[PDB]
Amino acid sequence: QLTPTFYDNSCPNVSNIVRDTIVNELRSDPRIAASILRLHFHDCFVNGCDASILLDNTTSFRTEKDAFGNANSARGFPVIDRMKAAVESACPRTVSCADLLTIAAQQSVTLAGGPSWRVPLGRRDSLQAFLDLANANLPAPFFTLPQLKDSFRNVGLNRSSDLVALSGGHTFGKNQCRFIMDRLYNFSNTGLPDPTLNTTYLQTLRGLCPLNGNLSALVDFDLRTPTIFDNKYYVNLEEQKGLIQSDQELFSSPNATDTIPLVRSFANSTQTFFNAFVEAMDRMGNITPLTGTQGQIRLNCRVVNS
Ligand code: HEM
Ligand SMILES: [Ca+2]
Ligand SMILES: [Ca+2]
Repeated sequence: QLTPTFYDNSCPNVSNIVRDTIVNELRSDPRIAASILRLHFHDCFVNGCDASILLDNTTSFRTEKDAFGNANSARGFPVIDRMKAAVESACPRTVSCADLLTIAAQQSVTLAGGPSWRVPLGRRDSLQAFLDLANANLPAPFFTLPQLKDSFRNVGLNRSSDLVALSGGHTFGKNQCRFIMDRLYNFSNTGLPDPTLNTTYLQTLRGLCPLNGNLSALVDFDLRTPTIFDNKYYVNLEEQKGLIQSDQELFSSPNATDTIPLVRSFANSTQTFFNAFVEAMDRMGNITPLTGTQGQIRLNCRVVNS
């Protein structure tokens, strides 16, 4: 089983080295904390948190980086390489890329103002990447609530609290216009905007994402505090200001009888949200890990050891 003290003897300063790397990177790229948290999410939803997403192409298997949910979207890979190199220097062949990414995600959340906790450790690295599985398992912004629930259950997260709390990752970070164009101009083939999108906010978003405009333009997930990890994400939902369809459905879907009270509870109390986020994060980080002698301790996160 995974344990928070896994490296307390072999690499006691691993978390500190990871933190320093992110602090430095944040000065030039304020979006990196959000990007790293997402990388961990995308790692865990595909064969578990085994650093499979970090592998590059080989002639025998395709990289998950070319999945619909990763291509021209996932980012921060060089930053992970940097901290890995620093950790390898401090503690040679000790910390797996899977664990490194998990610590990086937690430290990113904390640095952005979120809760602080010690993540379970002991994960090992995959011997292959899973592109098809990534295309099948990563949820999409246009998913209905039942589809979102299905996606989480598919990887082992049965609880609606898992879904509502982890969706809180959208309390910061960016989103491309491409993913909300339907909500703004032609939702579900009606030629009309998504009725669950606040009309005042609709105008603002249309100005940022005009029809026939730059689909790659970026917009903030949280209009209240764009880069701070807090519970404002849920306050937005209560006012019909969730950015993407999958955000707003947590509060407005006909199937939201179970998620609405969770959204409200997290919007009403930072402590309630933070506690639920840590609980859900650790549950996601516990998805089908390779442990013991399974897999390996990858030296270069981009390639399997040889
Ligand atoms: C519930 C289903 C989810 C859907 C459909 C979804 C969808 C998306 C989409 C469409 C983007 C924008 C990508 C781009 O513009 O390139 C994104 C970004 C992001 N997501 Fe989610 N997401 C989900 C769950 C999560 C979870 C569980 C986390 C983490 C706990 C997460 C963290 C993030 C972060 C932090 C960003 C910003 C990344 C950056 O700015 O680099 N997402 N997500
Ligand atoms: Ca994985
Ligand atoms: Ca925020």
